[PDB]
Amino acid sequence: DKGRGANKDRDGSAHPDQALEQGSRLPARMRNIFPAELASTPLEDFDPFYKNKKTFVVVTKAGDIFRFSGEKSLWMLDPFTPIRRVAISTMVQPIFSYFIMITILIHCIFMIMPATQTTYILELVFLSIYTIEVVVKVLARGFILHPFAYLRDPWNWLDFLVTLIGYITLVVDLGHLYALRAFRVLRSWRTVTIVPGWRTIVDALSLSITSLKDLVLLLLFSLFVFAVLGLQIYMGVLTQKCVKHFPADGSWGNFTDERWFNYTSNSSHWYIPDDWIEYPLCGNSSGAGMCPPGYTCLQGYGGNPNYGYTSFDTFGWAFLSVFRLVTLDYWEDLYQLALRSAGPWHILFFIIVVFYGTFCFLNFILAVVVMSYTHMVKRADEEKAAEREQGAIGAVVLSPFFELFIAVIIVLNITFMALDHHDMNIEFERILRTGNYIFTSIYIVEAVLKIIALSPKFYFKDSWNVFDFIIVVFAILELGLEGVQGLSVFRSFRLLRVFRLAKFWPTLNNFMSVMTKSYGAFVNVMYVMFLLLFIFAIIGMQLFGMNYIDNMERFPDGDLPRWNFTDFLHSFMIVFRALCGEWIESMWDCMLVGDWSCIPFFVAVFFVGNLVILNLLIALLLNNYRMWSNIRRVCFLLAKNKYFQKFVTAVLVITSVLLALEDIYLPQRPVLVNITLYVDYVLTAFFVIEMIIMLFAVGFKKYFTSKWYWLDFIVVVAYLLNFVLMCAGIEALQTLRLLRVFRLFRPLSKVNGMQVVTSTLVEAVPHIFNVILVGIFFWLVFAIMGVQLFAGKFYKCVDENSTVLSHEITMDRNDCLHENYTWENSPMNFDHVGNAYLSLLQVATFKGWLQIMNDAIDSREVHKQPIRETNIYMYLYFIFFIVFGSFFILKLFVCILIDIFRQQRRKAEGLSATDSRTQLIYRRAVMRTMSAKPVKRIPKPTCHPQSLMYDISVNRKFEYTMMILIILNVAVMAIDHYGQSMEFSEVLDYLNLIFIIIFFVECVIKVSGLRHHYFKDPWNIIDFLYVVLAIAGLMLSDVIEKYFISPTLLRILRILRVGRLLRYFQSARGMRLLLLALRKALRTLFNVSFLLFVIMFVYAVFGMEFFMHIRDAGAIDDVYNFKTFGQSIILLFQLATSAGWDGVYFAIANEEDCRAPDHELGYPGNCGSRALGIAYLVSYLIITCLVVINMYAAVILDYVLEVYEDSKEGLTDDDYDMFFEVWQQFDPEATQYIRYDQLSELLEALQPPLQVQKPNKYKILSMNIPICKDDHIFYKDVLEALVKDVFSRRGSPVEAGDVQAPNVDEA
Amino acid sequence: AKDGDVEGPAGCKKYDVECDSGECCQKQYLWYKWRPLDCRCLKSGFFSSKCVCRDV
Ligand SMILES: *[C@@H]1O[C@H](CO)[C@@H](O[C@@H]2O[C@H](CO)[C@@H](O)[C@H](O)[C@H]2NC(C)=O)[C@H](O)[C@H]1NC(C)=O
Ligand SMILES: *[C@@H]1O[C@H](CO)[C@@H](O[C@@H]2O[C@H](CO)[C@@H](O)[C@H](O)[C@H]2NC(C)=O)[C@H](O)[C@H]1NC(C)=O
Ligand SMILES: NC1=N[C@H](O)[C@H]2[C@H]3O[C@]4(O)O[C@@H]([C@@H](O)[C@@]2(N1)[C@@H]4O)[C@]3(O)CO
Ligand SMILES: *[C@@H]1O[C@H](CO)[C@@H](O)[C@H](O)[C@H]1NC(C)=O
Ligand SMILES: *[C@@H]1O[C@H](CO)[C@@H](O)[C@H](O)[C@H]1NC(C)=O
Ligand SMILES: *[C@@H]1O[C@H](CO)[C@@H](O)[C@H](O)[C@H]1NC(C)=O
Ligand code: NA
Repeated sequence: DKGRGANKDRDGSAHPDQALEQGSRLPARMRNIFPAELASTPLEDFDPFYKNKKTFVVVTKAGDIFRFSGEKSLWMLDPFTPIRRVAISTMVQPIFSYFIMITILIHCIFMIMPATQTTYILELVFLSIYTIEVVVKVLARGFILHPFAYLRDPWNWLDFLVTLIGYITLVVDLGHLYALRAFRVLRSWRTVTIVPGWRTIVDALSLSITSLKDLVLLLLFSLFVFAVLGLQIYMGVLTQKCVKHFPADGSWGNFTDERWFNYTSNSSHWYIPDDWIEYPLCGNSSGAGMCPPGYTCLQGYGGNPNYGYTSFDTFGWAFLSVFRLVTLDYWEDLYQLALRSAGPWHILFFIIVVFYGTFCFLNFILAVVVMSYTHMVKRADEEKAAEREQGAIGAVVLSPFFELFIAVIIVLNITFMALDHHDMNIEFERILRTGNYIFTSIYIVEAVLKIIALSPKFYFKDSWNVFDFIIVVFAILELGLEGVQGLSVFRSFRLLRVFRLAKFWPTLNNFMSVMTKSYGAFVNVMYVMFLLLFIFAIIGMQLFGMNYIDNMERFPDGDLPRWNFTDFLHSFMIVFRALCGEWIESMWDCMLVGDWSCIPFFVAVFFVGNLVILNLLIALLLNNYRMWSNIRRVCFLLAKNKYFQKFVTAVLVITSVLLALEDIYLPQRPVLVNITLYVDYVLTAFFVIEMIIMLFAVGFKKYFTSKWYWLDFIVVVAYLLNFVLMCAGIEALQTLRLLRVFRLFRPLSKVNGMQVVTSTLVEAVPHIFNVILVGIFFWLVFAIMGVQLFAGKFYKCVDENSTVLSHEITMDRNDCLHENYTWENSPMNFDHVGNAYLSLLQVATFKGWLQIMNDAIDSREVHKQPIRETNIYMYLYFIFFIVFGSFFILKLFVCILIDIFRQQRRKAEGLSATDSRTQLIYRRAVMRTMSAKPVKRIPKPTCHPQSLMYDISVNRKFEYTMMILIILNVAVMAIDHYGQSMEFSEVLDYLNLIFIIIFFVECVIKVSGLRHHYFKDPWNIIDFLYVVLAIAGLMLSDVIEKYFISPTLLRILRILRVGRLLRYFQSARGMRLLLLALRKALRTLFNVSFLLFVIMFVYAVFGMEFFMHIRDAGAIDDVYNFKTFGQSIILLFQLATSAGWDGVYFAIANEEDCRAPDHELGYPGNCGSRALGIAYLVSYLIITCLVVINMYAAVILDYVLEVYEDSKEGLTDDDYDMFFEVWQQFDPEATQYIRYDQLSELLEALQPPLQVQKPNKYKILSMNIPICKDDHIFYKDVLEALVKDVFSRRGSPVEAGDVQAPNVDEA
Repeated sequence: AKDGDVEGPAGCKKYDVECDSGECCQKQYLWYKWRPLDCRCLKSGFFSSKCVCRDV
């Protein structure tokens, strides 16, 4: 074999084995020089005394192949050396290996504690015990040989490099290179191999990194294009501030261009409110930020936002801003900063980077990680199969109508734990504590009556009865320690009764029957995740921990942030936050007190943490989870007529655009008020007429049973109800008018690709609904526990404006109200289970979680002033919820849409659900050869001047140097920076002119030669449109400059021509695999993105009617609000990825100090409606973010897995396109016939896997090709003869037999 | 007015004192105005509550 035969053929003459260990074994062999009775095939323990250990393991070392022992290469000093014989009998024995795993695990404890002088001398004894490991193991294996060296396995490289660093950091360099001292923690990666089952997850981790090489180069190319695109349209724009006018009547002189600049550069003359560390941005566009009326909105004054780290002023900062946007990390702050200064039409830049960045390329990262883990599981499951190859109590207690009684008591008891809250009555508190004594007395009597009818030989076997017996013994110790004011945490084990119900409703029991089955897979991934988080938390604490203390003055107020690197627990939490997807806020504070080396740290903890480890958790969830009869003829013909249905669709679309135009400022448009009024009368007659036409066509029983017609019937009733109100008195309800938007989901379901997108949503809703119910259950356990920890503890004494007092001034609520301050509660507060649910939603979506977790770790006791970080171990509550509620329940929605979309695409393509995967690879290869046509060549002309021009046009050396000059034209754009000198820009505009004249030459060669066929290639249009506008921008001396040609529009066409390089990436294999999956999925990815816009239209119009008049709180202000349609689409697109929904919630639920709507004065009221705001955002976040954004990951997983499967077994569409690029040069006129003599030259000119090697004529006659008249053969007969050749040699000639039956049944 | 005005019968319970709804004053002069009292049960641990005269 490759490894199983080469390692044995090298044992023949080169170097043999030395020893083996399979269940306490240690042999003594040699390299066929002087071996003394080790083993030939004796399987016995007669000769030696030490070979008896390696004698009974003859049936254990041959388990799978050789996966039981390891073999040294005895080739340097093995025999006649008594020292090296001890070294084999030291390395092999397991007590030497379990001694190091204790030594590493003790050494990791001394890292999480702050060091001292006794830590140093204890550090020195670990450094001399790891030298003993190296000096023994090098002595038994040799330093570097070709067989089996010490520096050959990459677990000894980490053993050796970390030991050599512990010499350098302990004899010299005590001030310089502090950084290398922190990489002695990488030795703790070796303790992965102590948790059983690790080789499945580590080998999937290694395979994921090496299979992302083709995608990291494609992602770095796409970040390059988006950063140059962001550089050319956004440099200088984040420095736009409202600046005060130069004072006309007064000081600062009269006027001078030096005194104007002196006045304007002053920071005191720039507009800030009496808050807001950063300054607000303005713009001169029609929907940008507006200045107060003494200001003028200038560009170029005083620093970029976020300490200067958020800009497009240079290529490197544009590269960080674009990477922040694809990675989706606080992007709504970059999004709102960009549209406030450039205007709202720049939402188009953000749509393009989100669509191709996070909805495509971060979903190719998930697909590679899923394929890597699935391939490692099928390797392990295949190998595991090779391992395989008292009398009356019984009528009462065992009654099925008695088990129903306990199921009532449990649901009653779960309700009484959720009804417990802060500041209740006495009589309400008396019911809950009396219900405790009843429910425990029921549970005791049940456990006695089930051990008298099921005597305790049998009771303790059921494994629910022994769980229930633990509940009863906790209830009596709670009852005995009831009056005691001692420990009293036994009363916290009342939460464990909630899992006793799982016994009854089965989809909770079937949910937990998976976790108790595949628990070893979850343990290996959780331990590897927490081991990575440990390694990063010690490195960053020693790299960056001292900068926070030494440079504390650079932070605002001169105080440490909540998130820092000063000790281990802060360092673990700031690294855990980056795995949840938030890293740039912790990296701004790191670069402020530190150097540049915070940027490689926070990308690597994001790349390993979020993109690889959490995607491995999703991969592990997939694998485990007579006039009456003539009228019904006319109405039936109208209902089926095609021109009638286009009219009905057109009315519904035109009328819904009218519904987006009614907003604020509508009573100032009095003509538009009358337009929308008469439309409501035409529609309330249109809906009635179209209902009675469909009621005579379809009938009664087929009308009122359809789901689209019940939706249709409600809109008819809603416009008859609004009709009879306006005919008698009452003005029409505006909510019932908006029900006509639902009429346009049925024309949306017929747009040529929405059959797969809507069927994977209708079929997913009973699966989504059971995951909601299991989600509501597990969050209920954490919601009760958060009430029992934090109810009443989020109060604090506050100043007159917003400031929390110190605890030295105000100690309690007595001190706060004696000094006339305000004792105030937090808006997210854990005061009852309903508030806890809304709090646990913000910690699971990671939007708002930072303020909830500040209040939890500052909490002391009821009526005490909170002190910062006074119980910092309350972080353990939030880690345990994020792992089991966010990382496990919310990613289970992605698993649902992946499985259903595999089914609904197999249904739509006509395929069967009874053919295996190997039978469908064979069918796809037959469907493609029958839909294949030869490509006709572009004709060569005859006049001498224009024929040469054709010959140099089609040349590949011309097409290569045409691509180099496009890459050179755009790399010059990447060195534009903000503030460049005028002599720098004159160099780059003379170099730009010599590129326009070259691109004008190669455009006219490709039109003189290679005629009107030129305009069929989609990239020759953009190559033509740029060169025309570039000559027009330089010619015409009288450049108008009044809106003539945008310099932005000219610079987008330069960058858009780089997409020709996606055609030249079709030479690299892994890139060609990955662009093909994007090309085949691009129709159904657009259909998801067009369903998404129709859902956004529904929430825009309803949100414009609920939240048009609310006052500016939270994240809602004079730019971002629900006042118009265009401004609603700005918010709901941000809200579609859940980014910043906590501050939108704070304004659309704000009902504290709000004016009431007065109908007589004509005042709308600015108030919030908390109840309607919860049902707006939570309904939006679960529809648009959990099931429709996760639809992008369902589609890309199904097309990437299809294309990679054709690379391994099938034929991959580009290899059909490969066939007709070489059929073309032997059949140029599309005759679709070549002669018999040419096919020996054609079969060699092919590419793998479709090429036939020379000598061809030995292999040509082996296959039968039906030759037509005059030695002419057909392309279909050649191609079908080659597909049979490909499927003959891959697996077996038996699997060549399964492809004729598609070739016969279809032809 | 003075901090500690009972405003009720004798044997009544003041602010922040345990009670059983039979011993609770009608009002109380605490923090610069007259505030009523009602015996409410506040959160004081896991499924534990201490019932105390609290202002409403
Ligand atoms: C916004 O428009 C104003 C004009 O209303 C521009 O202000 C001019 O800026 C230049 C320097 O950039 C001054 O010398 C002029 O005196 C300003 N004009 C007026 C009328 O004040 C301003 O540049 C624009 N801001 C942008 C494009 O960011
Ligand atoms: C709190 O506000 C009250 C509201 O009037 C202020 O009232 C004073 O109360 C003190 C002590 O009870 C009296 O001696 C004064 O006559 C009150 N008036 C003024 C103007 O002082 C009180 O000032 C505020 N608290 C403090 C500590 O000043
Ligand atoms: N990457 C982030 N996404 C959230 O949308 C943001 C909001 O929530 C949060 O807690 O604090 C603020 C910001 O730091 C956040 N960071 C934090 O998570 C926030 O703007 C306040 O609402
Ligand atoms: C800013 O303005 C103030 C008064 O307008 C002036 O005294 C001061 O010197 C100016 N410059 C700086 C750098 O503060
Ligand atoms: C010009 O303004 C800057 C601050 O804006 C100030 O430091 C400088 O002194 C000013 N020039 C004069 C002549 O005052
Ligand atoms: C706001 O804070 C400042 C600074 O602590 C304080 O002096 C002021 O009283 C506060 N309240 C206001 C301005 O209403
Ligand atoms: Na962040």
